Amino acid sequence: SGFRKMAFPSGKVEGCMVQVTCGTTTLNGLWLDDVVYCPRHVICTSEDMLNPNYEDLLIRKSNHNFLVQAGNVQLRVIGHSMQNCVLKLKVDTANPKTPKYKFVRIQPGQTFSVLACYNGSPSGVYQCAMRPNFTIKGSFLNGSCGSVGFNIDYDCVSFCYMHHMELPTGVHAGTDLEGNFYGPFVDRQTAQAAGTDTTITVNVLAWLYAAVINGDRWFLNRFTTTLNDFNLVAMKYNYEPLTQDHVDILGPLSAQTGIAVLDMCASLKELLQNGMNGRTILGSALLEDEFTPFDVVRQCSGVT
Amino acid sequence: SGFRKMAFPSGKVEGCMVQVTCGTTTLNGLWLDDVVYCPRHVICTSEDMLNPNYEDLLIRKSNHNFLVQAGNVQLRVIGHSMQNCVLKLKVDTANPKTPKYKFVRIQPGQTFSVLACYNGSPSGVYQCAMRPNFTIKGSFLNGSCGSVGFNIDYDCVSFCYMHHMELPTGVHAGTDLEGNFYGPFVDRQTAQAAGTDTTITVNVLAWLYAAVINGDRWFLNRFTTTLNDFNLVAMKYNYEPLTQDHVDILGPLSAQTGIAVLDMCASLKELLQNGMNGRTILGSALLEDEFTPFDVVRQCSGVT
Ligand SMILES: *CC(=O)N1CCO[C@@H](c2ccc(F)cc2)C1
Ligand SMILES: *CC(=O)N1CCO[C@@H](c2ccc(F)cc2)C1
Repeated sequence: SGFRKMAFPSGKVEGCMVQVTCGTTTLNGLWLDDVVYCPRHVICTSEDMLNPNYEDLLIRKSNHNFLVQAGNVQLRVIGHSMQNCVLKLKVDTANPKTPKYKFVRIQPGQTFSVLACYNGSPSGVYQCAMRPNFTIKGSFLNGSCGSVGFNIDYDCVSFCYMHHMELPTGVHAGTDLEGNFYGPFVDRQTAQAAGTDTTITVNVLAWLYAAVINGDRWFLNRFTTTLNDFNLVAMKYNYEPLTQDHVDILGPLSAQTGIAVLDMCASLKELLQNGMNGRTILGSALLEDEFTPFDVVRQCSGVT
Repeated sequence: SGFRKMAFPSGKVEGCMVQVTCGTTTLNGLWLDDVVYCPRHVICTSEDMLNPNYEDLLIRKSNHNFLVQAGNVQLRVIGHSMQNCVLKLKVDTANPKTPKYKFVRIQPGQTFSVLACYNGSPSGVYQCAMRPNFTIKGSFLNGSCGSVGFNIDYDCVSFCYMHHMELPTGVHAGTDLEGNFYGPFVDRQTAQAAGTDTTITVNVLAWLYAAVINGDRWFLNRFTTTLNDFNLVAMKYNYEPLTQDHVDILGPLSAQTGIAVLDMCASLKELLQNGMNGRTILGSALLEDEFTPFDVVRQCSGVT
């Protein structure tokens, strides 16, 4: 028992982290097979960052301008291309610790682990969600760019995120591993504002299930509701709308607890309308939305 | 910027996790050099757990009754001893992935990362504190016993915890890696109650510093206080007393923010007396106490 904000074990991703240096700029890359993936702004002076033309800036760069270091050994770059906002550096050595992997583009509400790195060395691991405004609320200092987000399915690392940017509000933006930004963000030192940071309703419901499963039951009410009635209250509280797809996904938690999804919805509705009254659920004073239904099931069943 | 509950990268500890089976009981062990460390109750039937005499139960066990599996390869046990509540199984093979390590017994308030494992396989990593009642609030199902807590100083894993027990309240108890329980707990299926779970005051202060550093400043008040005046309010709120040793340790955060420690104490005092009024600090509605001053400095400076 107990329920913790839990990241994947990071070992498989630690074995992929390299330092990439172009001129004076150093950040992290992800070495998978004979390719190193890094943010393309590695080629930029922070003067360049104000209005970079990456294609033009790239003409000035050769294979040998990209310095790739894995531990304290340099990799030979024999190839470089730009894919969207990432650089793929072909190296002459396949990463011997390459895990089985996929590149996946996740949806808002999806959670993943970040291995925060500096000079290609891991400093820490935490669990995140893609916000409904396609930002993440990370922990990232200068040099953290190239750090990646991932899920693990048994032995397969699904890489879903690469860190690129801190917005003026101190929330984070980045790309999938094909270099396409989540949201409308661009790799340019220009004021860019996030949209409404809504609560991930399906993730709150999952976590209310995790709470019941772990003995925290004080908030279970005697009410039910409908998706439409629930959604009127959701909209009012900047909660994301709940779909039959969200209800479907919560079914297994519904089964294990004997609490119908719409009953748990009615409990959430009262928690929105009444607040916590100084109480806590799983040692939180606010409703947590960075556990997916899959996360709750995984942690509640001990998947490895 | 941003501030996350952050675990150490787990890779160095993943490379140490084995499955230990004695009779029908399977849990996790920690393989360091040619020794596997596991909870001694691995020898117990849950019938044995009601009033075990471990010395007597151990007489009945030989080297070959302890089945140690690392990945899908069996290690040969050539030796076994009991040290307090752990078994040390001598194996004929040094763990080739043994990191540099220390065994350390941590103080209440000290944080560490848990790699939660099942059948010697890692399922997840989270950050904990030793509570002032020498419990931890973990996430641990059946088979999680032998999972370890650790800190990393650059390349040196300090192992501080091994999971042994869930108390009837669903909080956790375990040993240092010399097999001595944190607190008054024993490895027996007998009702054992935790003492008062106090807030780790020095850790709250650290986290208020982390908040200011990351732009959350609304709670900074115009007051200061004294350790004695602060401690009268602390005692009243089941906060641990604050010592000049806690103040000393906060000095670097004091320096970086220009907020005297006793001024931050007075801000905390008002937050206790006034509550949050529905506001949040670093996306929490309650005062976080599982970041040490060292943790805040580490994450705020990007140590690897
Ligand atoms: C994340 C990171 O390491 N850095 C340092 C180099 O680039 C910085 C940057 C990114 C985007 C941008 F628009 C300006 C600066 C962030
Ligand atoms: C933690 C774990 O895996 N287990 C399974 C086997 O032993 C269980 C146990 C420990 C202590 C106790 F007093 C009773 C049962 C916990």
